[PDB]
Amino acid sequence: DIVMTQSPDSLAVSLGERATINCKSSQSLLNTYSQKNYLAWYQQKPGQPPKLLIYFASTRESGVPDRFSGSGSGTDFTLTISSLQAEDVAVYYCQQHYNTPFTFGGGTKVEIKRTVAAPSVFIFPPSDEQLKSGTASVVCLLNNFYPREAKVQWKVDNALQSGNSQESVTEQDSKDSTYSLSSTLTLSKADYEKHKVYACEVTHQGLSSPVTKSFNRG
Amino acid sequence: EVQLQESGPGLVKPSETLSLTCTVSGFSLIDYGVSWIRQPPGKGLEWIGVIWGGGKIYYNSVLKSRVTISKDNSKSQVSLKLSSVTAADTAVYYCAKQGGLLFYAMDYWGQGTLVTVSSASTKGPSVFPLAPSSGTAALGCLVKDYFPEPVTVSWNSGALTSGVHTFPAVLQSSGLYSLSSVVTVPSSSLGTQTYICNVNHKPSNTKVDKRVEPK
Amino acid sequence: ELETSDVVTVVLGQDAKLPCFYRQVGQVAWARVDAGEGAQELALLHSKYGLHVSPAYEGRVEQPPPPRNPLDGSVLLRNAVQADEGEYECRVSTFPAGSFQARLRLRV
Repeated sequence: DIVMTQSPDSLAVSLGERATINCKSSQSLLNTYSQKNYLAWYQQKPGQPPKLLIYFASTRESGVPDRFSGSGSGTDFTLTISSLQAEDVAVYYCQQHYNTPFTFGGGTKVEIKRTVAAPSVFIFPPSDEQLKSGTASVVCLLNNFYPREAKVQWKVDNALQSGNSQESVTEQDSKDSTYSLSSTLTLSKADYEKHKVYACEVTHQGLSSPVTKSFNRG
Repeated sequence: EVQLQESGPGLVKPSETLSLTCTVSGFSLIDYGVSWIRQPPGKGLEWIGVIWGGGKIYYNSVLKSRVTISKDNSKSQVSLKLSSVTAADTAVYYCAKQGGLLFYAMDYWGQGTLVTVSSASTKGPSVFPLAPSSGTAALGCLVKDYFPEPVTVSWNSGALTSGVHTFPAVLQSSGLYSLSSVVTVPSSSLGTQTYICNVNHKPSNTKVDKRVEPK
Repeated sequence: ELETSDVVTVVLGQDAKLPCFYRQVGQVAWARVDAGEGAQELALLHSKYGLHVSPAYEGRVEQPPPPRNPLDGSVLLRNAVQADEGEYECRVSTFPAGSFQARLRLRV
Protein backbone atom coordinates (compact mmCIF):
# COMPACT_ATOMS: atom_id res chain seq x y z
CA ASP A 1 0.00 0.00 0.00
CA ILE A 2 1.78 3.08 -1.24
CA VAL A 3 0.81 5.98 0.98
CA MET A 4 0.22 9.17 -0.95
CA THR A 5 0.39 12.37 1.08
CA GLN A 6 -0.65 15.55 -0.70
CA SER A 7 0.44 18.87 0.72
CA PRO A 8 -0.77 21.44 1.46
CA ASP A 9 -4.36 20.52 2.32
CA SER A 10 -5.74 23.80 1.01
CA LEU A 11 -4.37 26.45 -1.32
CA ALA A 12 -5.35 30.02 -2.18
CA VAL A 13 -4.04 31.79 -5.28
CA SER A 14 -5.06 34.70 -7.47
CA LEU A 15 -6.36 34.25 -10.96
CA GLY A 16 -3.14 34.71 -12.93
CA GLU A 17 -0.77 33.15 -10.41
CA ARG A 18 0.86 29.72 -10.33
CA ALA A 19 -0.46 26.92 -8.17
CA THR A 20 1.61 24.02 -6.95
CA ILE A 21 0.15 21.00 -5.26
CA ASN A 22 3.01 18.78 -4.14
CA CYS A 23 2.37 15.09 -3.45
CA LYS A 24 4.50 12.42 -1.77
CA SER A 25 4.62 8.62 -1.87
CA SER A 26 5.97 6.25 0.76
CA GLN A 27 7.26 4.31 -2.24
CA SER A 28 8.95 5.59 -5.39
CA LEU A 29 6.68 5.45 -8.41
CA LEU A 30 9.60 4.94 -10.75
CA ASN A 31 10.54 2.09 -13.06
CA THR A 32 14.24 2.54 -13.69
CA TYR A 33 14.03 0.22 -16.68
CA SER A 34 11.25 2.28 -18.22
CA GLN A 35 12.18 5.72 -16.93
CA LYS A 36 8.50 6.36 -16.40
CA ASN A 37 7.05 7.73 -13.19
CA TYR A 38 3.47 6.62 -12.62
CA LEU A 39 1.37 9.14 -10.77
CA ALA A 40 -1.87 10.57 -11.98
CA TRP A 41 -3.48 13.82 -11.00
CA TYR A 42 -7.23 14.08 -10.94
CA GLN A 43 -9.69 16.91 -10.66
CA GLN A 44 -12.83 16.34 -8.64
CA LYS A 45 -14.57 19.62 -9.22
CA PRO A 46 -17.56 20.29 -6.92
CA GLY A 47 -20.21 17.56 -7.32
CA GLN A 48 -18.59 15.59 -10.16
CA PRO A 49 -16.66 12.28 -10.68
CA PRO A 50 -12.83 12.75 -10.59
CA LYS A 51 -11.25 13.50 -13.98
CA LEU A 52 -7.76 12.24 -14.77
CA LEU A 53 -5.35 15.03 -15.67
CA ILE A 54 -1.89 13.73 -16.01
CA TYR A 55 -0.79 10.15 -16.18
CA PHE A 56 2.81 9.24 -16.06
CA ALA A 57 3.49 12.30 -13.94
CA SER A 58 4.03 14.38 -17.07
CA THR A 59 1.94 12.96 -19.92
CA ARG A 60 -1.30 14.82 -19.93
CA GLU A 61 -4.52 13.54 -21.46
CA SER A 62 -6.20 14.75 -24.60
CA GLY A 63 -8.21 17.85 -23.69
CA VAL A 64 -6.35 18.87 -20.54
CA PRO A 65 -5.27 22.51 -21.23
CA ASP A 66 -1.53 23.09 -21.10
CA ARG A 67 -1.80 25.12 -17.89
CA PHE A 68 -1.96 21.79 -16.06
CA SER A 69 1.71 20.96 -16.49
CA GLY A 70 2.42 18.05 -14.18
CA SER A 71 5.95 17.11 -13.15
CA GLY A 72 8.11 15.48 -10.49
CA SER A 73 9.85 12.15 -9.88
CA GLY A 74 10.65 9.51 -7.28
CA THR A 75 8.48 10.18 -4.24
CA ASP A 76 8.13 13.92 -4.77
CA PHE A 77 5.72 15.10 -7.42
CA THR A 78 3.95 18.28 -8.30
CA LEU A 79 1.08 19.70 -10.21
CA THR A 80 1.28 23.23 -11.55
CA ILE A 81 -1.69 25.13 -12.86
CA SER A 82 0.20 28.05 -14.32
CA SER A 83 -2.67 30.49 -14.22
CA LEU A 84 -5.49 29.46 -12.00
CA GLN A 85 -8.38 30.65 -14.12
CA ALA A 86 -11.43 30.33 -11.93
CA GLU A 87 -12.89 27.04 -13.12
CA ASP A 88 -9.77 25.34 -11.80
CA VAL A 89 -11.07 25.54 -8.22
CA ALA A 90 -11.46 21.80 -7.70
CA VAL A 91 -9.88 19.30 -5.35
CA TYR A 92 -6.90 17.61 -6.96
CA TYR A 93 -6.01 14.04 -6.02
CA CYS A 94 -2.74 12.29 -6.72
CA GLN A 95 -3.05 8.59 -7.42
CA GLN A 96 -0.27 6.09 -7.68
CA HIS A 97 -1.07 3.72 -10.50
CA TYR A 98 2.19 1.88 -10.01
CA ASN A 99 0.49 -1.06 -8.31
CA THR A 100 -2.55 -2.31 -6.40
CA PRO A 101 -4.25 -1.28 -4.22
CA PHE A 102 -4.47 2.00 -6.00
CA THR A 103 -4.14 4.80 -3.50
CA PHE A 104 -5.22 8.38 -3.76
CA GLY A 105 -4.00 11.18 -1.54
CA GLY A 106 -6.13 13.55 0.48
CA GLY A 107 -6.71 16.21 -2.09
CA THR A 108 -5.57 19.77 -2.08
CA LYS A 109 -8.52 22.07 -2.40
CA VAL A 110 -7.48 25.14 -4.38
CA GLU A 111 -9.21 28.52 -4.02
CA ILE A 112 -9.05 31.99 -5.46
CA LYS A 113 -8.27 35.29 -3.84
CA ARG A 114 -10.49 37.88 -5.34
CA THR A 115 -10.67 41.06 -3.26
CA VAL A 116 -13.36 41.64 -0.66
CA ALA A 117 -17.03 41.77 -1.66
CA ALA A 118 -19.95 42.76 0.60
CA PRO A 119 -22.88 40.37 0.98
CA SER A 120 -26.44 40.84 -0.31
CA VAL A 121 -28.66 40.23 2.75
CA PHE A 122 -32.23 39.14 2.13
CA ILE A 123 -34.56 38.05 4.95
CA PHE A 124 -37.28 35.63 3.97
CA PRO A 125 -40.14 35.39 6.48
CA PRO A 126 -42.03 32.18 7.36
CA SER A 127 -44.72 31.39 4.78
CA ASP A 128 -48.32 30.73 5.79
CA GLU A 129 -48.11 27.10 4.70
CA GLN A 130 -45.30 26.20 7.08
CA LEU A 131 -47.10 28.20 9.75
CA LYS A 132 -50.15 25.99 9.30
CA SER A 133 -47.85 22.95 9.52
CA GLY A 134 -46.87 24.23 12.96
CA THR A 135 -43.25 25.06 12.09
CA ALA A 136 -41.66 28.38 11.25
CA SER A 137 -38.26 28.51 9.61
CA VAL A 138 -36.79 31.93 9.02
CA VAL A 139 -34.00 32.07 6.52
CA CYS A 140 -31.27 34.65 6.02
CA LEU A 141 -29.47 34.81 2.66
CA LEU A 142 -26.08 36.40 1.96
CA ASN A 143 -26.02 36.45 -1.85
CA ASN A 144 -22.34 36.98 -2.78
CA PHE A 145 -19.25 37.67 -0.79
CA TYR A 146 -15.53 37.12 -0.35
CA PRO A 147 -13.90 36.06 1.89
CA ARG A 148 -15.72 32.92 3.00
CA GLU A 149 -15.63 34.22 6.55
CA ALA A 150 -18.98 35.60 7.68
CA LYS A 151 -21.17 35.75 10.77
CA VAL A 152 -24.94 35.97 10.95
CA GLN A 153 -26.82 36.77 14.15
CA TRP A 154 -30.45 35.87 14.78
CA LYS A 155 -31.97 38.43 17.08
CA VAL A 156 -35.53 37.35 17.89
CA ASP A 157 -37.71 40.22 19.15
CA ASN A 158 -34.72 42.37 20.09
CA ALA A 159 -33.49 39.28 21.96
CA LEU A 160 -30.34 37.53 20.76
CA GLN A 161 -30.88 33.86 19.98
CA SER A 162 -28.55 30.91 19.67
CA GLY A 163 -28.53 27.16 19.09
CA ASN A 164 -31.62 27.17 16.92
CA SER A 165 -29.78 27.88 13.68
CA GLN A 166 -27.90 26.07 10.95
CA GLU A 167 -25.69 27.73 8.33
CA SER A 168 -24.92 26.61 4.78
CA VAL A 169 -22.33 28.14 2.45
CA THR A 170 -22.46 27.25 -1.21
CA GLU A 171 -19.04 26.56 -2.71
CA GLN A 172 -17.04 29.17 -4.57
CA ASP A 173 -18.80 29.96 -7.81
CA SER A 174 -16.52 29.25 -10.74
CA LYS A 175 -17.94 32.37 -12.37
CA ASP A 176 -16.64 34.91 -9.87
CA SER A 177 -15.02 32.97 -7.01
CA THR A 178 -17.63 34.20 -4.52
CA TYR A 179 -19.55 32.30 -1.89
CA SER A 180 -23.19 32.56 -0.76
CA LEU A 181 -24.64 31.67 2.62
CA SER A 182 -27.99 30.93 4.15
CA SER A 183 -28.85 30.68 7.87
CA THR A 184 -32.03 29.07 9.27
CA LEU A 185 -33.85 29.95 12.51
CA THR A 186 -36.42 27.33 13.33
CA LEU A 187 -39.06 27.95 15.95
CA SER A 188 -42.34 26.41 17.03
CA LYS A 189 -45.28 28.23 15.58
CA ALA A 190 -45.85 29.26 19.17
CA ASP A 191 -42.52 31.06 19.42
CA TYR A 192 -43.36 32.92 16.24
CA GLU A 193 -46.39 33.91 18.32
CA LYS A 194 -44.22 35.07 21.25
CA HIS A 195 -42.43 37.78 19.28
CA LYS A 196 -43.07 40.21 16.43
CA VAL A 197 -39.75 41.47 15.10
CA TYR A 198 -37.14 39.11 13.69
CA ALA A 199 -33.76 40.34 12.51
CA CYS A 200 -30.65 39.13 10.70
CA GLU A 201 -27.46 40.96 11.71
CA VAL A 202 -24.43 40.06 9.58
CA THR A 203 -20.88 41.40 9.74
CA HIS A 204 -18.60 40.71 6.79
CA GLN A 205 -15.06 41.93 6.24
CA GLY A 206 -16.49 43.82 3.29
CA LEU A 207 -19.32 45.37 5.20
CA SER A 208 -17.85 48.27 7.10
CA SER A 209 -20.12 47.29 9.96
CA PRO A 210 -23.15 45.10 10.67
CA VAL A 211 -26.10 45.33 8.31
CA THR A 212 -29.38 44.29 9.91
CA LYS A 213 -32.25 43.14 7.69
CA SER A 214 -35.57 42.65 9.44
CA PHE A 215 -39.33 42.07 9.28
CA ASN A 216 -42.36 41.84 11.58
CA ARG A 217 -44.84 39.02 12.15
CA GLY A 218 -47.39 41.39 10.69
CA GLU B 1 -19.21 6.45 -26.30
CA VAL B 2 -17.53 5.13 -23.20
CA GLN B 3 -20.33 5.43 -20.69
CA LEU B 4 -20.68 3.95 -17.22
CA GLN B 5 -24.03 4.08 -15.41
CA GLU B 6 -24.15 3.28 -11.73
CA SER B 7 -27.48 2.28 -10.29
CA GLY B 8 -28.21 0.63 -6.98
CA PRO B 9 -30.20 0.72 -3.77
CA GLY B 10 -29.89 4.13 -2.12
CA LEU B 11 -30.94 3.62 1.47
CA VAL B 12 -29.63 0.49 3.13
CA LYS B 13 -30.51 -0.78 6.57
CA PRO B 14 -27.49 -1.04 8.88
CA SER B 15 -26.04 -4.61 8.79
CA GLU B 16 -27.34 -5.12 5.25
CA THR B 17 -25.71 -5.47 1.83
CA LEU B 18 -25.48 -2.74 -0.83
CA SER B 19 -25.85 -3.97 -4.37
CA LEU B 20 -25.21 -1.26 -6.93
CA THR B 21 -24.75 -2.17 -10.57
CA CYS B 22 -22.68 -0.41 -13.23
CA THR B 23 -24.00 -0.77 -16.76
CA VAL B 24 -20.97 -0.09 -18.94
CA SER B 25 -21.59 0.81 -22.57
CA GLY B 26 -19.54 1.35 -25.69
CA PHE B 27 -16.40 -0.43 -24.54
CA SER B 28 -15.97 -4.20 -24.40
CA LEU B 29 -15.99 -5.24 -20.77
CA ILE B 30 -14.17 -8.30 -22.03
CA ASP B 31 -11.09 -6.23 -22.82
CA TYR B 32 -11.14 -3.29 -20.43
CA GLY B 33 -11.39 -3.39 -16.63
CA VAL B 34 -13.68 -1.39 -14.34
CA SER B 35 -12.92 -0.57 -10.72
CA TRP B 36 -15.13 0.71 -7.93
CA ILE B 37 -14.16 3.82 -5.95
CA ARG B 38 -16.13 5.36 -3.10
CA GLN B 39 -15.89 8.84 -1.66
CA PRO B 40 -17.21 9.15 1.88
CA PRO B 41 -19.25 12.39 1.91
CA GLY B 42 -16.77 15.28 2.23
CA LYS B 43 -13.72 13.00 2.28
CA GLY B 44 -10.96 11.46 0.14
CA LEU B 45 -11.56 8.94 -2.63
CA GLU B 46 -11.26 5.31 -1.71
CA TRP B 47 -10.56 2.29 -3.90
CA ILE B 48 -12.75 -0.77 -3.50
CA GLY B 49 -11.60 -3.06 -6.28
CA VAL B 50 -10.87 -3.72 -9.99
CA ILE B 51 -12.36 -6.50 -12.11
CA TRP B 52 -9.95 -6.95 -14.97
CA GLY B 53 -11.40 -8.11 -18.28
CA GLY B 54 -10.34 -11.66 -17.55
CA GLY B 55 -12.25 -11.73 -14.30
CA LYS B 56 -9.36 -11.31 -11.87
CA ILE B 57 -10.59 -9.20 -9.01
CA TYR B 58 -8.42 -6.99 -6.86
CA TYR B 59 -9.88 -5.58 -3.66
CA ASN B 60 -8.66 -2.93 -1.24
CA SER B 61 -7.32 -4.54 1.94
CA VAL B 62 -9.64 -2.59 4.27
CA LEU B 63 -13.02 -3.19 2.61
CA LYS B 64 -12.01 -6.74 1.71
CA SER B 65 -13.77 -9.58 3.54
CA ARG B 66 -16.88 -7.50 2.91
CA VAL B 67 -16.90 -6.77 -0.85
CA THR B 68 -17.65 -8.67 -4.03
CA ILE B 69 -17.25 -7.44 -7.58
CA SER B 70 -18.49 -9.45 -10.56
CA LYS B 71 -19.58 -8.78 -14.11
CA ASP B 72 -21.58 -10.14 -17.01
CA ASN B 73 -19.66 -9.59 -20.20
CA SER B 74 -22.89 -10.45 -22.00
CA LYS B 75 -25.06 -7.69 -20.50
CA SER B 76 -22.15 -5.26 -20.02
CA GLN B 77 -22.90 -5.33 -16.29
CA VAL B 78 -20.65 -4.91 -13.32
CA SER B 79 -21.89 -5.19 -9.78
CA LEU B 80 -20.89 -4.35 -6.26
CA LYS B 81 -22.01 -6.14 -3.19
CA LEU B 82 -20.78 -4.88 0.13
CA SER B 83 -21.72 -6.86 3.24
CA SER B 84 -22.46 -5.65 6.80
CA VAL B 85 -23.13 -2.14 5.53
CA THR B 86 -22.55 0.03 8.58
CA ALA B 87 -22.36 3.70 9.50
CA ALA B 88 -19.09 4.34 7.65
CA ASP B 89 -20.18 2.74 4.36
CA THR B 90 -22.15 5.83 3.45
CA ALA B 91 -20.65 7.39 0.33
CA VAL B 92 -20.90 8.11 -3.36
CA TYR B 93 -19.87 4.93 -5.12
CA TYR B 94 -18.18 5.20 -8.51
CA CYS B 95 -17.26 2.79 -11.27
CA ALA B 96 -14.52 3.90 -13.65
CA LYS B 97 -12.96 2.22 -16.64
CA GLN B 98 -9.27 1.50 -16.40
CA GLY B 99 -7.51 3.60 -19.02
CA GLY B 100 -5.99 0.74 -20.97
CA LEU B 101 -5.26 -2.95 -20.85
CA LEU B 102 -3.49 -3.37 -17.50
CA PHE B 103 -3.31 0.40 -16.95
CA TYR B 104 -4.17 1.61 -13.48
CA ALA B 105 -5.37 5.14 -14.11
CA MET B 106 -9.13 5.39 -14.36
CA ASP B 107 -9.79 7.42 -17.48
CA TYR B 108 -13.58 7.26 -17.68
CA TRP B 109 -15.76 7.55 -14.62
CA GLY B 110 -19.38 7.11 -13.58
CA GLN B 111 -21.59 9.92 -12.28
CA GLY B 112 -21.99 8.37 -8.82
CA THR B 113 -24.55 7.08 -6.32
CA LEU B 114 -24.97 7.98 -2.66
CA VAL B 115 -25.56 4.83 -0.63
CA THR B 116 -26.79 5.81 2.79
CA VAL B 117 -26.49 3.24 5.55
CA SER B 118 -29.21 4.31 7.95
CA SER B 119 -32.08 3.25 10.15
CA ALA B 120 -34.69 5.74 8.82
CA SER B 121 -37.35 5.57 6.11
CA THR B 122 -37.66 7.57 2.89
CA LYS B 123 -39.87 10.45 3.94
CA GLY B 124 -40.41 12.97 1.12
CA PRO B 125 -39.62 16.70 0.96
CA SER B 126 -42.10 19.43 1.91
CA VAL B 127 -41.57 22.38 -0.39
CA PHE B 128 -42.30 25.67 1.38
CA PRO B 129 -41.81 28.66 -0.90
CA LEU B 130 -39.48 31.37 0.37
CA ALA B 131 -41.36 34.22 -1.26
CA PRO B 132 -39.38 36.89 -3.13
CA SER B 133 -41.27 39.22 -0.83
CA SER B 134 -40.23 42.29 -2.79
CA GLY B 135 -31.94 45.12 -8.40
CA THR B 136 -31.68 41.42 -7.62
CA ALA B 137 -34.70 40.00 -5.86
CA ALA B 138 -34.43 36.53 -4.41
CA LEU B 139 -36.96 33.74 -4.50
CA GLY B 140 -36.39 30.19 -3.35
CA CYS B 141 -37.90 26.98 -2.04
CA LEU B 142 -37.28 25.33 1.30
CA VAL B 143 -37.20 21.63 0.64
CA LYS B 144 -37.55 20.43 4.23
CA ASP B 145 -37.72 17.23 6.35
CA TYR B 146 -36.54 14.76 3.72
CA PHE B 147 -34.54 11.55 3.94
CA PRO B 148 -32.22 10.41 2.65
CA GLU B 149 -30.28 12.69 0.30
CA PRO B 150 -30.01 14.05 -2.31
CA VAL B 151 -32.94 16.17 -3.48
CA THR B 152 -32.76 17.80 -6.90
CA VAL B 153 -34.09 21.33 -6.86
CA SER B 154 -34.33 22.94 -10.27
CA TRP B 155 -35.97 26.07 -11.52
CA ASN B 156 -38.38 26.76 -14.39
CA SER B 157 -37.88 23.29 -15.91
CA GLY B 158 -34.07 23.36 -15.93
CA ALA B 159 -34.18 26.50 -18.10
CA LEU B 160 -33.44 29.00 -15.32
CA THR B 161 -29.83 28.46 -14.28
CA SER B 162 -28.17 31.88 -13.92
CA GLY B 163 -28.08 33.16 -10.35
CA VAL B 164 -29.29 29.82 -8.89
CA HIS B 165 -27.80 28.64 -5.58
CA THR B 166 -28.80 25.31 -4.17
CA PHE B 167 -27.17 24.92 -0.79
CA PRO B 168 -25.80 21.73 0.83
CA ALA B 169 -28.49 20.07 2.93
CA VAL B 170 -28.13 20.11 6.70
CA LEU B 171 -29.06 17.28 9.03
CA GLN B 172 -31.53 18.59 11.60
CA SER B 173 -31.72 17.39 15.22
CA SER B 174 -34.79 15.39 14.11
CA GLY B 175 -32.49 13.24 11.93
CA LEU B 176 -34.14 14.65 8.77
CA TYR B 177 -32.55 16.82 6.07
CA SER B 178 -33.40 20.37 5.04
CA LEU B 179 -32.22 22.26 1.98
CA SER B 180 -32.76 25.69 0.45
CA SER B 181 -32.48 26.67 -3.18
CA VAL B 182 -32.65 30.26 -4.33
CA VAL B 183 -32.44 32.12 -7.61
CA THR B 184 -31.89 35.85 -7.47
CA VAL B 185 -33.54 37.34 -10.53
CA PRO B 186 -34.43 40.74 -12.00
CA SER B 187 -36.96 42.68 -9.94
CA SER B 188 -39.39 43.12 -12.82
CA SER B 189 -39.06 39.47 -13.78
CA LEU B 190 -40.93 38.44 -10.62
CA GLY B 191 -44.12 39.81 -12.13
CA THR B 192 -44.09 37.86 -15.39
CA GLN B 193 -41.48 35.12 -15.75
CA THR B 194 -42.96 32.45 -13.54
CA TYR B 195 -40.67 30.54 -11.24
CA ILE B 196 -41.42 26.95 -10.30
CA CYS B 197 -38.90 25.02 -8.25
CA ASN B 198 -38.83 21.41 -9.42
CA VAL B 199 -37.97 19.16 -6.49
CA ASN B 200 -37.21 15.46 -6.85
CA HIS B 201 -36.54 13.05 -4.01
CA LYS B 202 -35.88 9.71 -5.71
CA PRO B 203 -35.78 7.52 -2.55
CA SER B 204 -39.44 8.35 -1.81
CA ASN B 205 -40.40 8.81 -5.51
CA THR B 206 -41.49 12.37 -4.67
CA LYS B 207 -41.68 14.99 -7.42
CA VAL B 208 -42.97 18.45 -6.56
CA ASP B 209 -43.30 21.55 -8.70
CA LYS B 210 -43.94 24.51 -6.43
CA ARG B 211 -44.49 28.02 -7.77
CA VAL B 212 -42.74 30.67 -5.72
CA GLU B 213 -44.68 33.84 -6.13
CA PRO B 214 -44.44 37.44 -4.93
CA LYS B 215 -46.16 38.11 -1.62
CA GLU C 1 -5.46 -27.66 -19.85
CA LEU C 2 -2.50 -25.32 -19.56
CA GLU C 3 1.03 -26.67 -19.80
CA THR C 4 3.41 -25.10 -17.32
CA SER C 5 6.45 -26.47 -15.57
CA ASP C 6 5.64 -26.46 -11.89
CA VAL C 7 9.07 -25.04 -11.08
CA VAL C 8 11.11 -22.55 -13.09
CA THR C 9 14.64 -21.62 -12.07
CA VAL C 10 16.55 -18.59 -13.29
CA VAL C 11 20.02 -17.53 -12.24
CA LEU C 12 20.56 -13.84 -11.57
CA GLY C 13 20.68 -11.75 -14.71
CA GLN C 14 18.86 -14.24 -16.91
CA ASP C 15 15.65 -14.21 -18.93
CA ALA C 16 13.58 -16.75 -16.99
CA LYS C 17 11.06 -18.27 -19.34
CA LEU C 18 7.63 -18.43 -17.80
CA PRO C 19 5.94 -21.18 -19.80
CA CYS C 20 2.20 -21.38 -20.50
CA PHE C 21 1.19 -23.54 -23.45
CA TYR C 22 -2.47 -24.36 -24.05
CA ARG C 23 -3.58 -27.48 -25.90
CA GLN C 24 -7.69 -20.44 -29.88
CA VAL C 25 -6.39 -18.85 -26.69
CA GLY C 26 -7.95 -15.40 -26.67
CA GLN C 27 -5.71 -13.94 -24.00
CA VAL C 28 -3.16 -14.99 -21.43
CA ALA C 29 -2.41 -13.20 -18.22
CA TRP C 30 0.35 -13.65 -15.75
CA ALA C 31 0.36 -12.50 -12.17
CA ARG C 32 2.41 -12.86 -9.04
CA VAL C 33 0.20 -14.77 -6.66
CA ASP C 34 1.99 -15.00 -3.35
CA ALA C 35 0.39 -12.89 -0.64
CA GLY C 36 -1.59 -9.75 0.06
CA GLU C 37 1.32 -7.56 -0.90
CA GLY C 38 2.50 -10.14 -3.41
CA ALA C 39 -0.68 -10.09 -5.41
CA GLN C 40 0.29 -8.19 -8.50
CA GLU C 41 -0.42 -8.54 -12.19
CA LEU C 42 2.74 -9.09 -14.20
CA ALA C 43 1.73 -9.03 -17.85
CA LEU C 44 -1.22 -9.42 -20.21
CA LEU C 45 -0.48 -11.12 -23.51
CA HIS C 46 -3.77 -10.24 -25.18
CA SER C 47 -3.80 -11.89 -28.60
CA LYS C 48 -5.41 -8.95 -30.40
CA TYR C 49 -3.43 -6.13 -28.79
CA GLY C 50 -0.13 -7.69 -27.76
CA LEU C 51 1.76 -7.75 -24.48
CA HIS C 52 0.91 -5.15 -21.86
CA VAL C 53 3.32 -5.42 -18.94
CA SER C 54 2.30 -3.82 -15.64
CA PRO C 55 3.92 -0.65 -14.30
CA ALA C 56 6.52 -2.44 -12.15
CA TYR C 57 7.79 -4.78 -14.88
CA GLU C 58 7.51 -2.74 -18.06
CA GLY C 59 11.18 -3.45 -18.71
CA ARG C 60 11.90 -6.92 -17.33
CA VAL C 61 9.05 -8.68 -19.13
CA GLU C 62 8.91 -9.57 -22.82
CA GLN C 63 7.34 -12.30 -24.96
CA PRO C 64 9.36 -14.77 -27.06
CA PRO C 65 10.40 -13.72 -30.60
CA PRO C 66 8.07 -14.39 -33.54
CA PRO C 67 6.35 -16.55 -34.40
CA ARG C 68 5.57 -18.43 -31.19
CA ASN C 69 1.81 -17.95 -31.37
CA PRO C 70 -0.67 -19.43 -31.47
CA LEU C 71 -1.38 -21.02 -28.13
CA ASP C 72 1.96 -19.97 -26.74
CA GLY C 73 1.50 -17.63 -23.81
CA SER C 74 5.13 -17.68 -22.78
CA VAL C 75 6.65 -14.58 -21.28
CA LEU C 76 10.26 -14.20 -20.19
CA LEU C 77 11.24 -12.46 -16.98
CA ARG C 78 14.79 -11.30 -17.68
CA ASN C 79 17.43 -9.79 -15.46
CA ALA C 80 15.66 -11.69 -12.72
CA VAL C 81 16.11 -10.28 -9.23
CA GLN C 82 16.38 -12.35 -6.07
CA ALA C 83 13.07 -10.76 -5.05
CA ASP C 84 11.38 -11.82 -8.29
CA GLU C 85 11.35 -15.25 -6.65
CA GLY C 86 7.71 -16.22 -6.11
CA GLU C 87 4.78 -18.26 -7.31
CA TYR C 88 3.02 -16.97 -10.40
CA GLU C 89 -0.05 -18.14 -12.26
CA CYS C 90 -1.18 -18.10 -15.84
CA ARG C 91 -4.73 -17.75 -16.81
CA VAL C 92 -5.35 -18.87 -20.33
CA SER C 93 -8.80 -17.78 -21.18
CA THR C 94 -9.53 -19.88 -24.21
CA PHE C 95 -12.28 -18.68 -26.51
CA PRO C 96 -14.65 -19.67 -28.07
CA ALA C 97 -14.44 -22.12 -25.17
CA GLY C 98 -14.12 -21.01 -21.56
CA SER C 99 -11.37 -20.32 -19.05
CA PHE C 100 -8.42 -21.84 -17.17
CA GLN C 101 -5.40 -21.14 -14.95
CA ALA C 102 -2.11 -22.71 -13.89
CA ARG C 103 0.37 -21.99 -11.14
CA LEU C 104 4.15 -21.95 -11.40
CA ARG C 105 7.18 -21.09 -9.32
CA LEU C 106 10.28 -19.07 -10.05
CA ARG C 107 13.24 -19.71 -7.78
CA VAL C 108 15.97 -17.19 -8.53
